[PDB]
Amino acid sequence: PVARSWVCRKTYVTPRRPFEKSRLDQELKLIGEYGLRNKREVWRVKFTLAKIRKAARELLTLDEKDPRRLFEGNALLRRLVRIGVLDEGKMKLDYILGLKIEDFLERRLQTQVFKLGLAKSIHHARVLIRQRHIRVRKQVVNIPSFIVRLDSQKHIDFSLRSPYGGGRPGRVKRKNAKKG
Amino acid sequence: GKCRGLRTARKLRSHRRDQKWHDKQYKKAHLGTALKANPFGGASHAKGIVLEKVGVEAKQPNSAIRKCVRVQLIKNGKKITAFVPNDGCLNFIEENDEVLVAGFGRKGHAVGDIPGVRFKVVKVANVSLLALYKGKKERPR
Amino acid sequence: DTVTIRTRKFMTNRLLQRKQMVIDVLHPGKATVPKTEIREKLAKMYKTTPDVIFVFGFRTHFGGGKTTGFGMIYDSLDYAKKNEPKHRLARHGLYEKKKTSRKQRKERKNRMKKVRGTAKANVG
Amino acid sequence: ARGPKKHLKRVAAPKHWMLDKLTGVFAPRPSTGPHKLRECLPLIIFLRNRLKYALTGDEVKKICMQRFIKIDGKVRTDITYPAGFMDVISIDKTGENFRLIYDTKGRFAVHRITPEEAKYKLCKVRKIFVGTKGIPHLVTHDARTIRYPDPLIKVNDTIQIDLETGKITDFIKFDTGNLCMVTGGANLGRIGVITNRERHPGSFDVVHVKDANGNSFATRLSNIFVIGKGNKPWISLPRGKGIRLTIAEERDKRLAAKQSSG
Amino acid sequence: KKKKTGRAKRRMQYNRRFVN
Amino acid sequence: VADTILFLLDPLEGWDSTGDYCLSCLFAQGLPTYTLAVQGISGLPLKKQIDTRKKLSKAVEKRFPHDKLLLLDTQQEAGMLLRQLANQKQQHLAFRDRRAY
RNA sequence: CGGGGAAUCAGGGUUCGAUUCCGGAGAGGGAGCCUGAGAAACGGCUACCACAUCCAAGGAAGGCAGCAGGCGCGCAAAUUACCCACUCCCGACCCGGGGAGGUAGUGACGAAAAAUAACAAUACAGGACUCUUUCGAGGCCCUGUAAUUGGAAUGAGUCCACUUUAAAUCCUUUAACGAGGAUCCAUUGGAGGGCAAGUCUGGUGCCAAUUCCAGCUCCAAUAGCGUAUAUU
Repeated sequence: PVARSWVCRKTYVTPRRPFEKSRLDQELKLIGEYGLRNKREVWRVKFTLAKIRKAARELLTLDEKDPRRLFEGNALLRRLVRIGVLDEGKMKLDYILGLKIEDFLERRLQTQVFKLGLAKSIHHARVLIRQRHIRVRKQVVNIPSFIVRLDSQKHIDFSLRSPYGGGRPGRVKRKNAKKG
Repeated sequence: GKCRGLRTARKLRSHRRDQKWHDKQYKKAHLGTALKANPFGGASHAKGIVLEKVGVEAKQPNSAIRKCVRVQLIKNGKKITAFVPNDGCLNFIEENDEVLVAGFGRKGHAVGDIPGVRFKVVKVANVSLLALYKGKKERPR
Repeated sequence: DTVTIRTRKFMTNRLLQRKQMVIDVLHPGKATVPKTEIREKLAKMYKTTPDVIFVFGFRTHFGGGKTTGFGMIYDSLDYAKKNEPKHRLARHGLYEKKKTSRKQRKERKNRMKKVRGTAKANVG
Repeated sequence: ARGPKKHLKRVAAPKHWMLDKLTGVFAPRPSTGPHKLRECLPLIIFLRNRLKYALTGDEVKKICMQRFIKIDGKVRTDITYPAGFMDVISIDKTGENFRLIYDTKGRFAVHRITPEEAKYKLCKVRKIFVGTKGIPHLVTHDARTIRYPDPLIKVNDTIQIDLETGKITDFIKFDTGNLCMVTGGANLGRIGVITNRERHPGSFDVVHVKDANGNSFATRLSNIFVIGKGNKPWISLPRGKGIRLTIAEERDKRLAAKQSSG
Repeated sequence: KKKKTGRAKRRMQYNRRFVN
Repeated sequence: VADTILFLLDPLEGWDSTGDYCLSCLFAQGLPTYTLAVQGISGLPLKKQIDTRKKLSKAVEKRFPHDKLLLLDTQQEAGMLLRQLANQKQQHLAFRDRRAY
């Protein structure tokens, strides 16, 4: 008897076969293109996509006017549209089976900081977010994997206390300007 | 042919029960005599006291002389013969040292190279042989 | 100056003779505001004296913009002395506790039960 | 065990209390009283979790033993006193009155009532017996015994009783076509008119009830509380009128409410 | 000198593997 | 001829170079049962003490891997140390066990 | 001990459930009672059996499968810490008590998040595009590699103050110091017989092949990675 919860889940699955060249090359491609730390982040996003595809196939086995199929398919499609992975006009459970890992990778905060020109590269974007230079609508975010919603796409701003933002300079600039 | 009758569940169950008893993994895991005769007592590791040091000859197509320790286990008094990774690691082992021993690695099976040894030395005097062989830690006496 | 105080979930509790609310504190470039300052600002906002205001449980959010805590304003000091917990009342300097450990009280209690009579009062 | 229990673990508490997992290992454990353990809302959960005058159980005790809370017109200072269906809670200091009646989801709604509605309550008659010297007694669902009832009042009927005195003032028969509310089972909280009662001797009767929207649902006879005569309830109802919306129309109503405001 | 670690080691391995 | 060896430590470092030399000779000769006691934890400011002990544990773990660091500051801790000394599994040295000394 | 349940999962199944919820059982082994609404109660009593404490030798006391802690056993498991502030419980009771419970300590069981560098100029190496049949020219771009330069950005740490809290710690928030070999230095394993990865080097012995030892190079995952045993 403790007032503690023990509920937790693993957020990835390891691949079944360890050393396959095509899978290794595809994972390395996605790591390099999206500036990721290791293979586990690719496996995490792959796990999320596999769970969503399993939910879509399960709802596709149901008949069209099943209330659970309509309710849960509508909720799943609404979530996928809300994080920008699917288009608003493609709200249909068949198109979920055509989704790719690259859309979920593009909706990360690292990729959006790169694509909105706040960073000169994807690795610059990662080190920018990690060092409290980025805010999303009011809130400083450190997490590169922060998945951005379409309502927060236009509010990625740039940290009103950051030296490149609000203006108060960093440690190096005060130390170097103090010499002379 | 097998029976497919809709009222034949009891016969199917009885036959599957006997024919599971004919399965060697099932018999080991359920009869129990494999765990009573196992020197480890069904555990993963065992501590022992080194009785002697011997030399076991290797297989015929790859002739060599491997060096082993004769060790009596603490919890049941059974004698086993344990493998040392090289002759350099054997200089850390003396008679009457408490030694922690694991299995060789092929799940109860002996070596494809050294005939009739199934155990490897993991620790001596509460320090690992890897730490002694790499100079990371020293052992007392 | 730049620190601002808002009160969100206001309630007038006639049963415990107080007003209770959630306090939002904006300090855009500072550290977390000390509780005596928040008590003074609430004293000006609610047109009362600051010895009947008790604030607690302040968490500053990530990034340092906003801090949320809880506050309550009592009608008098007597109702604050009735209804407030002893620790929050001692945070204002209004209550003092025994400086005795649990081991001391427990071993003294177990030593008094080997003696019967008013000689129990002679047990240290 | 060797005797009766005094503790209720928090995960083993009734789910409609809406307690969380991490506040403690214990739940408030209702006292013995006029209601069952599984079918009551204790006073500490009402004054702290629902109505939010108090933040701790110690503040609940400070509220209750200043003699402010009346349950059915009687001052109670037991913080775990079991209050249940149709019970009137009166706070004279803040001028508030409540009836503990169910939501459409089977949870005790915070239902505010008028101070003239707090003068009375409804009770379901659970047994009729004649005691010594030929004196008829009824026993209600909240452990009330009334001597000399109307000879027309039977078991499963509903008495409208006056909390000032405790005597029978009016009554409603169990009949096909009367309004009822479901107080147990899977249809807890729903309201409708009785359309068919089928009888199973030596077993449980099954009452069929039709909703005001035309939905039909059955319950046992134990789960039926007759509220109003024919079609008009004799007490105030919550915001939902016993109409259980499905999850689709509840999502639609939530989206329309979000669209209208915001 | 020292080898890079983390995201930089993977960036180096990617630049070696797919860029050229 | 010791039955047990009580090694003493300071909170900040583990041991001196003289302590390292002594420990090398003592390990190589043969150790009886031993216990590790630290002397100056309570002399430190409180806000570091727990962390200091953690650091000390790491400095010990490279030579004494699974050994509890007792504290020897008060008479109460002295009695606890004596109780740990009296009831403890004794290490047996074969050479002195086979001969009368 | 049984269930709720857990691992796997196309489906059927297979293995696990001592363990925080529910029900049962027991308090060293048996047995018998008292009191009470409720016990065949053991943080009650009375015997015997097995152990065992004190003694002036007559006598007296015992029950950690409670919280800590110790010995033993072993491959195998934490502090003789603080507090009733929270959750609740008991009592004549708003007030007292609770090793229930809460809070710190140990804790790479396991699960989540997530640093160990980024950019600009310059120099070489490529790839596009304009002008040339081409060689070639591009103050034309793009992308890499740096025993090359350059200040910008930061945490890890050190350490005021708040906040936190029963009191504290931690986290969060903030002053100050805090980065070039940013030495503020990432490991664990495997490869020259098949999945990922070797036409390598030097010692030491046997009759160029061939035992043992130490390296280099490459590959994998990464704050983690090997091993044994069981199981799927």
